[PDB]
Amino acid sequence: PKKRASNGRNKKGRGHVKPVRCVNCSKSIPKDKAIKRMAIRNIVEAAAVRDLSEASVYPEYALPKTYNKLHYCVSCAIHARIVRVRSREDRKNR
Amino acid sequence: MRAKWRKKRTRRLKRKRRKVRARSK
Amino acid sequence: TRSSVLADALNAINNAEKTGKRQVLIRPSSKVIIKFLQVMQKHGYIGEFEYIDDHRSGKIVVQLNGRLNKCGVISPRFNVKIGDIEKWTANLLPARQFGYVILTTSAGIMDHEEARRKHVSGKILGFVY
Amino acid sequence: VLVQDLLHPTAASEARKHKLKTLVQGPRSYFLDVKCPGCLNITTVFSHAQTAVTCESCSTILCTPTGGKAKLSEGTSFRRK
Amino acid sequence: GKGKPRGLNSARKLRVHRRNNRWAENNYKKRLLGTAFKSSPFGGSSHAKGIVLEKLGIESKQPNSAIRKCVRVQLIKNGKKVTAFVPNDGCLNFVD
Amino acid sequence: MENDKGQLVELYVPRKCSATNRIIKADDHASVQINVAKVDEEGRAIPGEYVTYALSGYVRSRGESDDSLNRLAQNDGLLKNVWSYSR
Amino acid sequence: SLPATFDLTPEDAQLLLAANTHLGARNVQVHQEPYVFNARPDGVHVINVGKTWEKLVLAARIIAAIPNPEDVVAISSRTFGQRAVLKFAAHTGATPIAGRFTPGSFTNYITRSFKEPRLVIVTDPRSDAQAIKEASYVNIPVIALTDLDSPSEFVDVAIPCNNRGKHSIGLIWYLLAREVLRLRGALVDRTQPWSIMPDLYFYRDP
Amino acid sequence: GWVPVTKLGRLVKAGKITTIEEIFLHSLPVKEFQIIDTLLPGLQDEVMNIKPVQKQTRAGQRTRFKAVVVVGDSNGHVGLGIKTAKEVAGAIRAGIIIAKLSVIPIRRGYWGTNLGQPHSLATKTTGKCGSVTVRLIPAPRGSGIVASPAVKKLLQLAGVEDVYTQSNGKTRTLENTLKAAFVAIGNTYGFLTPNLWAEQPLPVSPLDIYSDEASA
Amino acid sequence: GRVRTKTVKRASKALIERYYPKLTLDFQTNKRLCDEIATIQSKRLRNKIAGYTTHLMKRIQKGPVRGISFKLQEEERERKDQYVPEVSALDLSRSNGVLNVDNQTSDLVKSLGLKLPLSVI
RNA sequence: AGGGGAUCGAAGAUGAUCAGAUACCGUCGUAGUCUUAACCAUAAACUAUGCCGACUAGGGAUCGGGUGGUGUUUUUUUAAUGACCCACUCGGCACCUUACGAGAAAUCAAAGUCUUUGGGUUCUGGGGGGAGUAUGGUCGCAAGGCUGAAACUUAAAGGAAUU
Repeated sequence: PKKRASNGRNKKGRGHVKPVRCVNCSKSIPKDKAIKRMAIRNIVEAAAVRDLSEASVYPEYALPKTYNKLHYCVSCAIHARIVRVRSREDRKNR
Repeated sequence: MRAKWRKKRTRRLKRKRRKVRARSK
Repeated sequence: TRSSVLADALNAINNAEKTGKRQVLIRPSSKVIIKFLQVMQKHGYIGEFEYIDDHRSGKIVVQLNGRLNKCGVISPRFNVKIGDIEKWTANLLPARQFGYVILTTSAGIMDHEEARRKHVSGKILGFVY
Repeated sequence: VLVQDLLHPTAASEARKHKLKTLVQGPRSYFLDVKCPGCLNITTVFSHAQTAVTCESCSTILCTPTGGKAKLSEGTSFRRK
Repeated sequence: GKGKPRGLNSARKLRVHRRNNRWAENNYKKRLLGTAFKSSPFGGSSHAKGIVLEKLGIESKQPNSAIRKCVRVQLIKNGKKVTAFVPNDGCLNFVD
Repeated sequence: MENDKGQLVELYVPRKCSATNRIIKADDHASVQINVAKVDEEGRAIPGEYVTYALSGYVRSRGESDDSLNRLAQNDGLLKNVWSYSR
Repeated sequence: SLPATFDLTPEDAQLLLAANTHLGARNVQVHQEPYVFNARPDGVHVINVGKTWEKLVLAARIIAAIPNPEDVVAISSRTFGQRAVLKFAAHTGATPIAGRFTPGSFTNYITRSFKEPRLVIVTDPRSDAQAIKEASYVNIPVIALTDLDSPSEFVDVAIPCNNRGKHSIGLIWYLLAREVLRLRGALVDRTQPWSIMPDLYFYRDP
Repeated sequence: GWVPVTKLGRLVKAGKITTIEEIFLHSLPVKEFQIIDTLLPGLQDEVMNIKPVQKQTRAGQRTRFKAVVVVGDSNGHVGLGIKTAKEVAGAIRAGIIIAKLSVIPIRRGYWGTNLGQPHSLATKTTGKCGSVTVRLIPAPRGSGIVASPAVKKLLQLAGVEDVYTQSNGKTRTLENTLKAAFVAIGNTYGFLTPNLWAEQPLPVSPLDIYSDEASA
Repeated sequence: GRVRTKTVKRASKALIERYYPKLTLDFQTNKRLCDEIATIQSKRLRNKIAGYTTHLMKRIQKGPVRGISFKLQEEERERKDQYVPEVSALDLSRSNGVLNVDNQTSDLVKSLGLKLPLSVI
């Protein structure tokens, strides 16, 4: 039976889009169908900035952050616990 | 069987029948 | 496209009655629609309809009382004889006491009972009850 | 509303609806009179001229074509006719 | 329009579409094609005499266990080999 | 309904809604009967005299029950300028 | 009609506009509420306080039409009208359901909270949808303190007023109690103002 | 002892309301099966069949019996009630109570001579419950109730002497076609036959005029 | 676990319902008083009933809690039901004797009740 | 049939894992993936919902055009224009809440206005297999496309939901 009004994901009025590739298992998926998560994490790990600051030339003020957009397939997103299943009532939630 | 594999099997079988057909007709 | 004018008018009237509305904007305009409204007024199934006149087809605004149940059209206009009136009234009416099959005939637009007394028959337009 | 007057609409309702959706079909445009500087030479100009009207006496643009209402020249005065 | 023509002058289209659509009926195809006169062993008859060629025994289908004690009889008119069934208990002794 | 001799057959001649004329069904457990007290001169209600308004279940469910009630109230004189026919 | 002494007096008009009762909601506005009067540049839609008064006195006559003054039931789930219902349930009869309203007081006939009312007065129909839903099943008229955006389903009598404010909710309850008490015959003349302060029906922050 | 809880129960016990017509006319809700039997003492019961319903659990089923019982006298009243119970007799007992609580009246009429007494239905009325539809066309005198034995019995307890019947769908589902037939005889008063067109004053509710004998 | 059973929970609330002062703020003094009040067939059961009661006796001192209903709860709120602000009850006050209104609100005033103080913003 | 041929990569060659693995995983790798000229007429080519027209519960956002508001911002503070705010309108991709109404249900602003059955029109289906197979035509270089059975066999398959 039908599960969602948007059958695959977010595609009403186009018919076809250019597909994208998963970053984990290299699975080919439609760009709309892919689940995208944006990474804003800093270039350094958690903490350890104070160690860097003492050994930092210039008055620090650098603190670079890496920015990356990651596309996950349905199988990989569920397996990596990024996307989890929900109840029917919770399915309609956005 | 899957629809694809069943159709491929009957298509190969049709090819074999037609190859046998070409020998007489 | 728009094929029949009375079919749209009666459908709008039926929809307005189902929505509890006492009015409906009839806008395919016609003379059959006007006559179909007059015969409805004769039995009191509607109130007053006044025809707005532009330089085009036109519009009709009829006030509806809560007495009409269903008015429809019989398309195509079948060539019903004088012996088939009873058959049509036995398939389009709930009971024999009330209900009027509105049919067009060579003497004008009227209902089934008047057709029997005048002993004339024509084409079947629809039914009102 | 189940009981409303579709036969005598208020002024606000008619002014809001499209020209094709009113009780009676009527235009929403108007005719304007524009005069060039100095010479009077009155001429009638449509609201949506679709062209560049010029008074035959003076070769001066009185309005510019526009998808909607025509934009009249700055050195012109308009009056409803 | 319910997917069907509804004009006062459109009767050939309904009549033709009826003709093709009634062919899907099993009874309509069975009667008009006349397969009972071609492939039916009885050839459109209620009874048919024959010659008892041999006595036969077949086993039952699933959920059951019996030997039905059938018989193989060749019809006279058609000359086809047809299996029959002796209904009642202790009735194969009568036939031979 | 009546038979030939004129005595009234059929039982519990049903009520009708005061906004859209429609028979209120026996099991139509959505129709209420609005009662309005009558004032007289001194500004005090007179017990026993009511202005009976009936609304069917369909009108109440639509949300037009409020619109209908003011129309009947204004028509009968209960209210003065809360309704406008030429909306 | 009425003896024409029930018209909106300037004293009552001053009180009603002092609590910002006329101040309605933004562009959100149901088509079933034609009481709106123009619109402020900010976006707040102004409610005609005049139409509220005729609807308020109409509700008072409906409440006064009840013979026994206990079938009247006032329900409120929002915390901004809990005290107003309690005072309304002690001055003009009626039973209070201030606070939680259990699902079944009107339908379940063996519960300890089972009552058989003839009129229900809710404060916020959106916040009291359960009370309205049950009142539909048992044929009871509903009177609600509704706004322009509030739903009007199963609501027979509407009281156009502001529900997003303690001041407006308390004032409407105070005015409703004043009108119904005069109609009953306990508040003598209709011209003398009531001897209790309108802030009594108000709800304190603690 | 009854000790009624509802206002209607107190009124009927005291003898104020003496006819079921007033409750039907005013659409007063009632959930007390004393009220129905007291006002309608000739009230009979007829059970069609008992069909067990099984729910699967960790160890074995939980077989319960479902019974359909019709309650209605043959002069204009009928009611239907379905209830499930562990014991078949208990389901029948509960079914009688529900069918008593769901008693509905009938608008009889004529195929037509305006001569005798209402035998058939006034108009054509149908009801749908799931996929089954039951059409009740008026029939001439002496035709009888031509229908399935189950719905014929239900219509015979409803007071109808003659009627025509049509059914569409999986009519073998007895519960669905009984409820669909029940809706059909429930919409007879819904139809607005032109005889009931004259305006009439709205009767005041009996509870309003008898509020003294209410509560306490 | 030390989760109390509903039997001792409901009875303890009922004890405080009608006996505010009897249950003292100490365990030992009112532990025997609970026995004198309620028919308890177990020494262990009345020990736990008094323990929860004493603990509830301590909590109510800090402030009101849920499900108290101790015949004295209304005493404060029936006394605390007459705030009735002396003068400034959000009427004819909080301003310089004039009500601050807007232009559209003024048109509402000029409808029927124009005789009022207005302050158009 | 030419040009092009870097990555990926039907076949194939090896590395493993495995009882077996010419499968999943790893490394190479031809045809192919790109383009020119000519064919192939297929898909879960799906919104599994044909096209045209009329009516029917509300709410917001958004795309394109238009209208009005001394509205805001912008250049020369202030004209225009442009970009925004508010209100309205027409056509859209759509969406949120309800269920008058429909449906077997899942669900649907149509899948509603169908036993109160009729706005106009086209195509397809009559239990599951055999079977989209066999043969006969027809198109194509081929692979394959269109039309398309019968004999025989079975009492079940199938759809939506509940525990």
